[PDB]
Amino acid sequence: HSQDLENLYFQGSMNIFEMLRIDEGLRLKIYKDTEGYYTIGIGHLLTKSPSLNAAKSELDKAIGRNTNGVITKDEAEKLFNQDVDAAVRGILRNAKLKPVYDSLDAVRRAALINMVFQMGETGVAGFTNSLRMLQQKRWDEAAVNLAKSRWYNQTPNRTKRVITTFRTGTWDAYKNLRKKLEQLYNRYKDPQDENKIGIDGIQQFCDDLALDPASISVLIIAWKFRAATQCEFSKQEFMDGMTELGCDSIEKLKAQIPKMEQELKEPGRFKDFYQFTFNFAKNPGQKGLDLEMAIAYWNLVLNGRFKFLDLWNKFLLEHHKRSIPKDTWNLLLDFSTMIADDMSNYDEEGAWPVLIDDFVEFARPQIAGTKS
Ligand SMILES: CCN1C(=O)[C@@H](NC(=O)c2cccc(C(F)(F)F)c2)[C@@H](c2ccc(F)cc2)c2c(CN)nn(-c3ccccc3)c21
Repeated sequence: HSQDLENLYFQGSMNIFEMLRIDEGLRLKIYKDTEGYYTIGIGHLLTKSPSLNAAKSELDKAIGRNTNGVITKDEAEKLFNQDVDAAVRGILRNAKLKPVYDSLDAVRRAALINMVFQMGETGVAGFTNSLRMLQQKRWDEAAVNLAKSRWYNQTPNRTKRVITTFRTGTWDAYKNLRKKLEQLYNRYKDPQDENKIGIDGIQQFCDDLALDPASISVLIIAWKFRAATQCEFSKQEFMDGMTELGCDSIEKLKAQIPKMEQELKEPGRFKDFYQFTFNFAKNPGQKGLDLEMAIAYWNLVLNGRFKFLDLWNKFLLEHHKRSIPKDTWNLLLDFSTMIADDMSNYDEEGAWPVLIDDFVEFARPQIAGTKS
């Protein structure tokens, strides 16, 4: 087959795919990008359609099988290599980029392609002076001039690595990044399971970040790392998270925490965070969330946001053991958003969970007492 990766085995193991895996990140399941569009792999836009089935249909045509929205790393590289070919065709019909591209060695060509993926042909073509320095093999001067640009300020860690690639003509920046992340992961990994960071590693991680291990900030970090379950932190989660956050050090991650917290000021983002917490807290072997665990996480994430949280606690602590389903968890936030200060606007026909119907009835003695 034309796209077989065996046809690339004559190349080095380091390549443009592995470069953008480090600089942009790799997703093996369909997700929505910043614009809300279905994407997979390394930034491969599937469709602008709002239908996930439409996105899966396009993915099946491109991959050649019924993937149901999930692909392998090798499949993502085949998809990416097609995108690279198209990007190179565009570079070669661009009067401003073809001369420099033709002049560059293979490693520096990858660096230019990297730039084109990030900012497009028109963006890269604007670097007139730096492109001329590259075409004249004035590597150090090109590196200095590129560092003065807004590009550098937008994505400093990625831009530093691309500049180093232009400066040296080697993969050193990417070898060094990989080793930095591996050595940082090794500080936290479970000595009995190399594939995850265990309870002790998470504690050390929190200590290195100067965080109280019971603070909401830890859960916010888990959310940004898309962690699947509490008390575990997989190697893929750690690497994907550090990549997406643009951090190759604890110091850089520490500086990112306030930006994660600020993202929650948007109700849409807090909703995403709140709903994430359910799947994160639930035992993977269970379908629902144990009531005691639900209470613990509700108190963490809703304190100061849900005006009836204290009454909710009293209500639940008198109830029998139950498993909280995802729909009940999600609708509690909707209830908190709409409910009047005295619950006078509750709509009993609104198809709320029975748990919330019962709660409104239970809060009646308290509500009347405060009014008297
Ligand atoms: C802070 C709340 N919280 C978590 O966030 C849990 N995070 C995680 O497991 C977790 C998983 C993957 C990656 C990451 C990260 F590193 F990327 F962030 C974190 C968990 C915890 C365990 C160890 C800690 F060192 C601190 C916190 C935990 C436990 C374990 N019993 N209870 N608990 C809790 C729940 C409600 C109220 C009070 C405490 C929590």
